Amino acid sequence: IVAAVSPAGGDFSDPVTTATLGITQVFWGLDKKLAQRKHFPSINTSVSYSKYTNVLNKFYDSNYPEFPVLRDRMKEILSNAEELEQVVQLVGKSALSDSDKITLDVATLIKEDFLQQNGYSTYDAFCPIWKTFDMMRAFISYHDEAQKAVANGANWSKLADSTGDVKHAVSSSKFFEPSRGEKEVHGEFEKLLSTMQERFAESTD
Amino acid sequence: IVAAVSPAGGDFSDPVTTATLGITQVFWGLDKKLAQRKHFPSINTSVSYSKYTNVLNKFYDSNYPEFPVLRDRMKEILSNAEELEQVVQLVGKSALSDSDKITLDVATLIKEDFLQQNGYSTYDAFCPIWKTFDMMRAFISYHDEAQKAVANGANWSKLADSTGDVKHAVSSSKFFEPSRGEKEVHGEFEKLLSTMQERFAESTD
Amino acid sequence: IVAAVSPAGGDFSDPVTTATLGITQVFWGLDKKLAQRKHFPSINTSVSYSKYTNVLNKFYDSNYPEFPVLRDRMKEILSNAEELEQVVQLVGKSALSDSDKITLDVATLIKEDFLQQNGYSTYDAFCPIWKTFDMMRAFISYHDEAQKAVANGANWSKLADSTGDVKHAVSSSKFFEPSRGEKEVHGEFEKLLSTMQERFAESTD
Amino acid sequence: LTTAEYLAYQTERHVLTILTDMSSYADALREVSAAREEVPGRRGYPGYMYTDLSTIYERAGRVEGRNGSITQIPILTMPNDDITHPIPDLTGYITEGQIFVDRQLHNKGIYPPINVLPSLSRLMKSAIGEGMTRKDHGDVSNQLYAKYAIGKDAAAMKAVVGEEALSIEDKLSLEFLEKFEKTFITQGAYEDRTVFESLDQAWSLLRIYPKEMLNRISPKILDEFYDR
Amino acid sequence: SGNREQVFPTRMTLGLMKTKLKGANQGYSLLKRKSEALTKRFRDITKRIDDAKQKMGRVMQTAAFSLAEVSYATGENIGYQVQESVSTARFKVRARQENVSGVYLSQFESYIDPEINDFRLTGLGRGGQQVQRAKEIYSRAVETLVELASLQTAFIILDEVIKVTNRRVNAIEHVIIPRTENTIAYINSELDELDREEFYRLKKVQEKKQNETAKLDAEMKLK
Amino acid sequence: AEKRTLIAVIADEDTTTGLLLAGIGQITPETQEKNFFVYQEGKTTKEEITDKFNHFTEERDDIAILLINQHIAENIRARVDSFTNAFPAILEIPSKDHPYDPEKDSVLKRVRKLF
Repeated sequence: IVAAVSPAGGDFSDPVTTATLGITQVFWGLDKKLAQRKHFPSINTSVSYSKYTNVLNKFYDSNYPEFPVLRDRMKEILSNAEELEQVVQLVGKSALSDSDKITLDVATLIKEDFLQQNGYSTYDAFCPIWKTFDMMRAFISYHDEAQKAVANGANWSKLADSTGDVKHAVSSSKFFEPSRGEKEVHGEFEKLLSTMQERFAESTD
Repeated sequence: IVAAVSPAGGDFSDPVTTATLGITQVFWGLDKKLAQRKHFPSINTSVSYSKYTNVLNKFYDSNYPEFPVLRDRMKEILSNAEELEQVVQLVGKSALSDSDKITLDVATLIKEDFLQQNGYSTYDAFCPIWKTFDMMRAFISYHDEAQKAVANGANWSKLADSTGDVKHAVSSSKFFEPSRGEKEVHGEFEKLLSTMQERFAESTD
Repeated sequence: IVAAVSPAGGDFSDPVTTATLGITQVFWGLDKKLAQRKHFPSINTSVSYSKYTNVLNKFYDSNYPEFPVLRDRMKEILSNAEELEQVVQLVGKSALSDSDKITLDVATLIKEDFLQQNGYSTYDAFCPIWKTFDMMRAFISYHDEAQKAVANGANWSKLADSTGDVKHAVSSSKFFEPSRGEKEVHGEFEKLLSTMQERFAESTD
Repeated sequence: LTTAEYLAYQTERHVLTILTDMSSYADALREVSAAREEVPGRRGYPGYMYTDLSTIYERAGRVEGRNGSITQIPILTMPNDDITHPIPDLTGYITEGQIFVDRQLHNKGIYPPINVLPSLSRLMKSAIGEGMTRKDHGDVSNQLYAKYAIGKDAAAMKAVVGEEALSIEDKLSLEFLEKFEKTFITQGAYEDRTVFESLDQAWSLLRIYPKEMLNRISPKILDEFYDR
Repeated sequence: SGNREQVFPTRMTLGLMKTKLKGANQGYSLLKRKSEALTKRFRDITKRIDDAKQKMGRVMQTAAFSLAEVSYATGENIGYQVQESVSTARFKVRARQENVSGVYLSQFESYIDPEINDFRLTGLGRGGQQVQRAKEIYSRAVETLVELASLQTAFIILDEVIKVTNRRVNAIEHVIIPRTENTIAYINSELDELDREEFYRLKKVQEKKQNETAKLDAEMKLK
Repeated sequence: AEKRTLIAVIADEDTTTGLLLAGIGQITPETQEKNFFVYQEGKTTKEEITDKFNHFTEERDDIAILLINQHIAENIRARVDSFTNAFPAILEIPSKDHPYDPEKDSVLKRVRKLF
């Protein structure tokens, strides 16, 4: 089943959605804010859920071993950064530590380039599973490199200025035409990740 | 048909009011908060409306040609006052510019001396249309002269006490007895306007 | 009828608790915070009103004449200290006057050794009305002697350090055994008050 | 519950009865109520919701004479994540506490996503002491809750006063909160942790702080459990 | 009753405004604790600036008497000679930069000019010692000026944060609370009551219909 | 802002300038104006001092501290007016030729008022 639920005026107080939530293993709930921003698709990555994350591990361990770990990391980044945003929108970004700035900025990068998906262009109309996994790897490794680099001396403003090229590369990785096949798209992502790691190693010093 | 609607609990959403609205071209929505402080006739300028201003322009241009312009100016400065008070009750008069201060002061003048009407005293029991139009000219001219003097350089904080006699003359202009006759009252109002202009020219030297 | 009310979610607004608060004359008002601090009996003296204080004058004036004014003084100093804790939070403790510091110290002594009753030990499991009245006299006299000897004498700190033994005596007054006999306990309290008066007279010099 | 009453009173064995998703049971009780043409009470649930919830919950507890005992853990889904809903409200009004599972922690990947700060067991203090579990269990629980609250609010302030302006207590509390949420609360789905072993982890977690900063724990327990 | 928010009562609105109340409440608490941190730093700044003021009494007197001893050695007030001696004496104030308790307080970290002693070497030997004492007093002055700059900038920030917390607890939270109080307790309960009235009327109609069917039959059955 | 240097202009005593210019001073060679204008020790009207204070604390863009002799207890109102910001000139009140740092100092007055 894929049972669309028109949310009506209410968000989830409508008894049809409440009665459905107790049955459906997967619930890609709408996000009003992402719709008002015209951020498509506009599903809410904080109240949606899939009771199928753990059963699929039998499939992930055979094909994409790191997929569940990467998904958990992605969720952790998004949730920590939504917590952080709920405060910074109330106070301001001046007091944020460098790690806090990285979490917030990588969350913005994710929410704008991974989660967001046009769905109409020839690229990204249907993002296959291997391309999605490789972009998960790229974004998570970018966050890991930023966090590790600022665990060392390098302050993050200069680091962002110096690795804007790497940030743009991981942001435009979505543009990779999936019709090129995994054989070469995965090669592109391997090249991207290697250049990412070497650039962050260079800019650390 | 003029018909008070007396909603239960003072709620505008009370169904007799909602049904009455949508069929009544005019809506003099009274506010309990203004009537508590004996601010007669306690009308709420924010939400009241009259769909009849569009058809009355013929009468106005026939009799009091600049009445609609003055009404628009008065409602504009009143709305500016409402938003400024919304700002101030959270921020304070410090952040206000000088034009904001003069808008607030003139709107307080209006809400205490023009919109207010004792309804039982001999001088405001019946404010005929010509006296009302004359006081619209007087109050709007006071606001315009004060705004101009602030723009021309004189800070309003210094101006307030220097021209306080003019502001008090405007405030006491509501005491002009309506039975004194159109000629007498209009002559007094022309005198008040001339005194206003000369004193505001003198005080800005 | 000592009838407890436990609303659905601790709201204390549902009609049952409103009706009981309206009808029940005395509302002893337990509190969770006072219980977590282990301040038994955990009575929140701020809200715990009692409208039986007036009809009880016919009993007090018969055999405990000074009780009503005494509890009025104790309650007013307690409320003054509750208010002044906010001032201590706002500005440093030194900014408080000597009289204010007296009030804070005496009310802390109150909260620690008059309201706070062990209830499990043999000495204060049952605090009879005469012992409670005599303790009330001791505490209020302590506040009064400190207040007078500071308003007409030296700084509060010097007296407090000089008469710390008196404060210890009134604090340990909670330990007097009710089983010792009403006459013996009253004589002991009179001895404590006399030694009090002479010690404050000595430290006044 | 009838099977549990049998096993626990007519025989003698204890039993920990589980009632999964009592919210769905309430949903079915709505259908029964509307079948009888009864008017709906609050929120659509029948007005006697409380009676037919109590007649389930209160069929549990130890018994004088019979050695057995029914322990209920009635799991229920928050309808829209609000305590004010009739079902969570009534269940917390009949039961002896609450053990939250929190969306916020579950989105971080934690398992189980137990939210300790609101969860409480009213009569926990009965099941804690020298005879049952170790003697330090109560004070370990108290101190863990206190330090977790400190960690949560100091994690809130990290974004307000910066990390460097936090008192050393709050810095240690952030470190403790990270290690806590990631190693103590975070438990493998199939990892059985004996209460003694879980207390050992709790101690290995609280010895972040110096003995003086563990004000909540009684000194007689610190002087024999802090170092080992 | 109280300050309404003039909002349209519905369950989505109740949930939205309940979350908004939670946000404003946590914001009030958070800004209150930020205000206590900043006012702690501010009280430290005030006590240090008072101490620096009594230093500008005592130590400034000591440096002034260093100048007096130099004048006594020279036998006359060397102030006339020192007047217009150099364009930029051996000292300068660097651009302030710091972040104290989450606020970018600008404490001036003044440093000596590289062209040291641009106006020294005049008169007797006490001139150099007087120059050194003046440089020490000027370091004290840079410290006092930095403390005053903090006591102004952090004063403004503490005033803004304190009035924001007060505005929250007075207007914002105490208008959001009546808004939710309305939206649920008055209106949503009233609407549920109306719906239950309508349902009970339906039940009454259905019951009377079934009863009359019951009496028309059971009477055809009676006879 | 940019770097600058201190000044001391308060007509009570200019001997403070003599005692301080040995280590710290300020003149404008580009503008041909001694930024450390003397106080004349009471030999000038307050109008010139006010004009110099306005030029230094409201016309100069380069920001630094500024000093003032015992006249700081005399011009307290103007000091409160110009002390609205720590820049361009965070004022100060050295003792100068007599002990003149009482509770009457404007900065100390503000500290006490907020105390």
